[PDB]
Amino acid sequence: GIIIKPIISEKMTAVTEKMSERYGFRVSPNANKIEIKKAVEAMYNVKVEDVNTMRYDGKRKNRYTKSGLIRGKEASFKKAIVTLKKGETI
Amino acid sequence: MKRTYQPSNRKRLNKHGFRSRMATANGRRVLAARRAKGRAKLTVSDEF
Amino acid sequence: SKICQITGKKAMVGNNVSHSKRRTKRVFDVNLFRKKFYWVEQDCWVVLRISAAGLRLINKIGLDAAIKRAAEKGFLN
Amino acid sequence: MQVILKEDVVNLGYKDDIVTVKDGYGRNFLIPQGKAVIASESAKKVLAENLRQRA
RNA sequence: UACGAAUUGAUCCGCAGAUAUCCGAAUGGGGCAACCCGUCAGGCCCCUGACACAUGAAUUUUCAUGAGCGAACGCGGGGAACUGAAACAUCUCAUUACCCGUAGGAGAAGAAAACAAGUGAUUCCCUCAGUAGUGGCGAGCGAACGGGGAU
RNA sequence: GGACACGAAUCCUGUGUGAAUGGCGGGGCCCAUCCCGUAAGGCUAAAUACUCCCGAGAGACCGAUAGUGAACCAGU
RNA sequence: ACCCUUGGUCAGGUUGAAGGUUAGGUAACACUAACUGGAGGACCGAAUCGGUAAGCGUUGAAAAGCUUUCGAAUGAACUG
RNA sequence: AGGGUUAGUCGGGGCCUAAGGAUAAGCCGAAUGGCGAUCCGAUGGAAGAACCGGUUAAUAUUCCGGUACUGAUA
RNA sequence: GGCUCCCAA
RNA sequence: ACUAUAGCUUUACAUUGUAUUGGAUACUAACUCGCGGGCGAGGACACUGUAUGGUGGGUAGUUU
Ligand SMILES: [K+]
Ligand SMILES: [K+]
Ligand SMILES: [K+]
Ligand SMILES: [K+]
Ligand SMILES: [Mg+2]
Ligand SMILES: [Mg+2]
Ligand SMILES: [Mg+2]
Ligand SMILES: [Mg+2]
Ligand SMILES: [Mg+2]
Ligand SMILES: [Mg+2]
Ligand SMILES: [Mg+2]
Ligand SMILES: [Mg+2]
Ligand SMILES: [Mg+2]
Ligand SMILES: [Mg+2]
Ligand SMILES: [Mg+2]
Ligand SMILES: [Mg+2]
Ligand code: NA
Repeated sequence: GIIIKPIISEKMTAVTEKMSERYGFRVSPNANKIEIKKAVEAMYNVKVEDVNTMRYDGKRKNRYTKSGLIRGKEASFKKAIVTLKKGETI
Repeated sequence: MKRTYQPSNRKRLNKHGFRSRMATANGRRVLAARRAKGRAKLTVSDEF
Repeated sequence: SKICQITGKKAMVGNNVSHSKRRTKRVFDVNLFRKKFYWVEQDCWVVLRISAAGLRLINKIGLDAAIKRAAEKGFLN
Repeated sequence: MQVILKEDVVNLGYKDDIVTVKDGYGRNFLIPQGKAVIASESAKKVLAENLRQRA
């Protein structure tokens, strides 16, 4: 299960209202395009055309305790914009 | 005025990195001493 | 690791002592050299790094017996 | 150096006998060149036995 | 805070198991630690998951063993100087500090070619004793025999 | 040359030599008598040293500028 | 600081060496004339490297600077 | 606090070697170790291969539409 | 860029 | 200046042997070097270890 969660955002909504065969997933950072493609085919029973990926490092954050301050980090992830064949949706 | 510290990541890792420390016996001595003191950072390879 | 292969002799640590009894560290070195020997039993030639005392032992009891004794004593390797 | 003589040797006779020589003359010349062999106790016993079998 | 599990016995405690990513002696080859690149046998299907693929020593290519780390204590190889002697060189500090190698639950030592002027293997404690000695006979250093014990 | 309390009898050895088979060694230089022992092969428990760790306890020891650098976010 | 390997940079103007050609001159060289040519730890001067003199600053904008002036600027140059 | 970085063709790496570094066979050396020609090592060599137009609050030779090219594989 | 010239090659 | 000492250097022993009229000559087999993948040139010298005598502000510890 390399797919973590779908991307619900204004940019994804705009690109899906434009193209309607495009869907954005957030996946594990070490999964390459071929396995992302096979995984979405397994999880949704669709034929996939092309995959675009970009790596995000975690945001640095400031955890606040009673006394002072601690420096922490969010987890890294990989974005996967997925183009289905013309005719199918998710 | 040029100051003493002129950063270069390749030079930093070549001079003080984990593999360069592990290469010699005295570098392993330094690593053992830092582990015995209990340092959270062991080499310059730890920082990011 | 320059050690006589027959006797096991190695360099000793001692003192240079002057007339005013000043003492300075020094090394007594082994009279060591490489020599080629004819091994009769195997009919071969063997190069040994030996001392003059080892050469004396070889000339006393034969090269084959000296080699066997050194091997049993662990000097030869 | 105590040597059993194996072949004939000029200026030092006594073939098949016991002789004393300088260590270099015999470690560097005779034993390398086949004639003569160091007179260990075993070789002395064998030489004495060969002499008694000849006689 | 929610949402659930739990008398059909959760949670919790004791013992035994399963799984256990990557780096690191790191050992398939490299490398800027946590990464890059491979070969051979299979299985899937350009890409994947699961095998194997280091080196040295006993050993006869089957086999066990080793490497690295880590408190103090043990043994061994090298080995200072400041200081004291109211300077300083013999001497002292000291066979110390430190560096290096290597064990075990302890290690080392141990059964007289011994001490002595009768005792009877090692080890440790109390005495002998700051004595005998030693020493620019200065500063200093400093036993053993015998006796009493632990074993 | 070194270690032995010892700054040259005992023990060790870099260099060069080198026996004996009752003999040999020791008793503080060297000789003789006397006494003691039997080198150049090996193994061996106990009584002795120490605490990273585990368990059970204690103190005419400290009480937050004290006591560990660190009672807390500490080798931060 | 020095060295090793591998890269990069240097507006514009001036001067006019070796050499070449064509004339005269020689027995032949020599030797004069014009044009050409474009050398140099050469000249003037930006970038750049350096730091002469003065002024300012001296709990400074700065633990060594700023302004004006000044040296070098195809080299024993500067620089990654 | 939420969102944002999209590549067969851009850059890098995968390939190659320099200085230098680590090593093999060997050499040296109380120990720890020091040397020593294949490997590593860019600041150099080789790199196969386009574009005009649109388009976000924030990306674009990477997304969209047209025109292409280049390497493997059946 | 060929090309010319030069030596420090 | 005093005392040492790295280095250099002399001889003896070891490495290290054989013959001839001893200390010279000669020999080759220790030992060293070159070429090719044995041959040539040397040679008991040279080199190195132990001991010994010189030299030693190159270096060190000190005194004045
Ligand atoms: K695409
Ligand atoms: K990408
Ligand atoms: K023992
Ligand atoms: K600059
Ligand atoms: Mg912030
Ligand atoms: Mg490896
Ligand atoms: Mg004093
Ligand atoms: Mg405190
Ligand atoms: Mg100029
Ligand atoms: Mg300027
Ligand atoms: Mg100028
Ligand atoms: Mg390569
Ligand atoms: Mg490059
Ligand atoms: Mg922008
Ligand atoms: Mg001086
Ligand atoms: Mg002093
Ligand atoms: Na590996």
